[PDB]
Amino acid sequence: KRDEALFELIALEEKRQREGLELIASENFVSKQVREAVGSVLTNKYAEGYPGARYYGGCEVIDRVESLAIERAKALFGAAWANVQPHSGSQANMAVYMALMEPGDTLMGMDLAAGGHLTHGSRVNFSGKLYKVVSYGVRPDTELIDLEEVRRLALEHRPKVIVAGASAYPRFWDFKAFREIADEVGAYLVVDMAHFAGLVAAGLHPNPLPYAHVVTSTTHKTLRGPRGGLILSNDPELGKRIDKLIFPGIQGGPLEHVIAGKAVAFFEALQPEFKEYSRLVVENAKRLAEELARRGYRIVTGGTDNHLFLVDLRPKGLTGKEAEERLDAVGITVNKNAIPFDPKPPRVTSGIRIGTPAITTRGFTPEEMPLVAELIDRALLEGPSEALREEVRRLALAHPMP
Amino acid sequence: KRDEALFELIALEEKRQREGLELIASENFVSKQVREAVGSVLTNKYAEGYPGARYYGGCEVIDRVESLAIERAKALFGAAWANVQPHSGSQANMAVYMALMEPGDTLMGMDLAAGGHLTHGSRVNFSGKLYKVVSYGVRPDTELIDLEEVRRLALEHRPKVIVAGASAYPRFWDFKAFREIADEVGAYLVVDMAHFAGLVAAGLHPNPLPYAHVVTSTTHKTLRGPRGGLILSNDPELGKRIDKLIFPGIQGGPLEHVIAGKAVAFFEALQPEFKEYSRLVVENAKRLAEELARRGYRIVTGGTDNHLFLVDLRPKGLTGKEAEERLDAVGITVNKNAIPFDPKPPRVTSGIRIGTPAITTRGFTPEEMPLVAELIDRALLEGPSEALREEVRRLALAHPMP
Repeated sequence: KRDEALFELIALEEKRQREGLELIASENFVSKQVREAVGSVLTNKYAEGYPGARYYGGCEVIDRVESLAIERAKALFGAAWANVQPHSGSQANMAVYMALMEPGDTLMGMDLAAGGHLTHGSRVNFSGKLYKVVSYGVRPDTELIDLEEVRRLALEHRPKVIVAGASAYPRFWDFKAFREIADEVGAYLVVDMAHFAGLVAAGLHPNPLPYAHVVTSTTHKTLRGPRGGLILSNDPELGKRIDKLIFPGIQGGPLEHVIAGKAVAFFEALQPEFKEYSRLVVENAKRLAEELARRGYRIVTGGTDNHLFLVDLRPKGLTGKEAEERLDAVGITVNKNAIPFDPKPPRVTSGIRIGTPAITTRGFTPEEMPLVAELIDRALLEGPSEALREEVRRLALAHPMP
Repeated sequence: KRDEALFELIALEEKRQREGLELIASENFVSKQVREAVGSVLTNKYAEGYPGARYYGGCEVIDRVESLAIERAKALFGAAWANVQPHSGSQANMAVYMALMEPGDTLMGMDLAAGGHLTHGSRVNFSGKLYKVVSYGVRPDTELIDLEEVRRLALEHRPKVIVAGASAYPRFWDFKAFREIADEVGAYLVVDMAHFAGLVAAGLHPNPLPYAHVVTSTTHKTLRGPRGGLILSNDPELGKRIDKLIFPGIQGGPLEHVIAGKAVAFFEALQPEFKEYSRLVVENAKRLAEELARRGYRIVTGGTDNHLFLVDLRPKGLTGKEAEERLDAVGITVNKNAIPFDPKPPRVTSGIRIGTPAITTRGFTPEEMPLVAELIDRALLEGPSEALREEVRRLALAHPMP
């Protein structure tokens, strides 16, 4: 019997995605072929271990699939080693941490409020429970990272691992300087590029590979691949260590169907069209931030060098939570986001984060940004209304989905 | 541009799957509809949090999907709470351990050599790295667990958590006795039913729900669902604590397309036809074990109560490694497995584990087991040959895949 109830819900989700403007910076739309690989029969095989060295037999074909994913990732980012088995960006980070540190060791990451990710030291996350955390933020004036403050904290606290990368920082990172700092205290530099991995692949963001000891990322988000994790490094000896922490350390059987999707995504990212897409992502972001600033909205750091930006809603008397609900009401999805030195708690926040990867995949162009800016503005000042919901629907329906 | 190279491999794996006999106990073949859900657009949504309390907007449909998987899991297993977000059986176990213990605490699990799983205390796994481990096994004379030995160890070591369940144990578990031992020393009882979850759902195996504090499982294996984890309990208060460990504790965004596939798998398991399939799984295992015994092999414990059984190859002078290779050469996949107090090292062993869930899904019935038993015996005694490989291929092809 077909589970009609379940598939009807899936059909409702396809409609919502099609009829709305997804502006959540960590979302994107995967291609049909990525979905074909993920929904393949590769899910029927337990391939514990690594190519050429599996626990069980019958993996001759799976080994070639995983290997291709491995080699493509290396070629894409210019790495000497890769591990494509992490179930998620969180499991990727978990494995690296456990391979380089012992519980109790000091880990240094970006403050969640300043833009860091949950896995960079939050007390409610495994990162802050097992390790002693030290956090760096941004300057109160420019809202940019101050490398001398980072250096100071590093010399004072002497972390075993320093993490660069974030989920809500709109500017470029100086990986060379971060490595220098790490070298001064004998720490490992781990760069979590999950957010900007796609921009690095396209050459539109500084590559961390030559400076970091280890690099982690998701395969989804700007890279536009299936939901999952990835780990890279220019040091294969360190790589062997980390392979052990993924398996048998923290995971069991890998999701080979997903890994086949990663191979496909790396294949797509290697095509000239991917660079053109990424360029538009950035152009769309800058232009959208600009159109919103022209309307009286304050953009954190004043702009962006990447795919996302943060809007400070304090001047407009709106909490991030309220903005998110009003926009969601008309088919515009974002997520409330704490801003640097946010007076309000994390459950409320004072701002919202916006990203363009998703709508750029749907063919939105910089010339359309003024229209998107208008709808967002109206939704925040005038609140939700049927006519506004319709205007959003028509705009979205005019752009196809992959 | 289609990734031809990758898709050519997928087609080769499908062929491999069609033309062989899969006897690895942890394997199965998912339905087309399970794959359709896993390959859906639900992968595009970021949905950190739980239904009604998410960290992003636009989750209204996703919440219905996840609630549906949760409610069907509760109805299927007779539970008060469920968490459907674990990426795998391993992350399900990790979340529970971290919710109940602090690093340094003592965990009691089944010795790997006796049938336990890597996550039940292995030194190379997070379980044996974060916690102190005490293991229990089987008796050399009964080849079964000794509840008196378990109790003695529990009183002597006072573990904070005792895990029941294993990956290669062919007999029923006395969950009541385990809970008594756990209460006597003040420990939590965790039952990992990953291997036999399908049988529990079909009511052919004692249900651990009323006796354990928490139950973990995989959604694949006997349950025949997509690869992923699951957590259940009769205690909602304990559940709430565990929900926090899954997120923001150890995971980030959930794989909602996989959760949809889980909901589908639960729907399939709630149908009477699933009880018939499971009944056949057990009859096939019992019958196959008898046919092999009749041909000169000894069955550990003398038989089986579930979907798997261990073959003692000593009567024929073979090691599990040799048997593994000879069988793999004619298209029959099994895995070596140590027998109780094996006279051979762990990388060699004197036995193999065999499971029928996969071939049963392919339509094999008890009357055909004698034939399967003959092919296995010929392969082990005559060794690989083209004529035998062809006979396996044809038999396999005569039994379609879902």
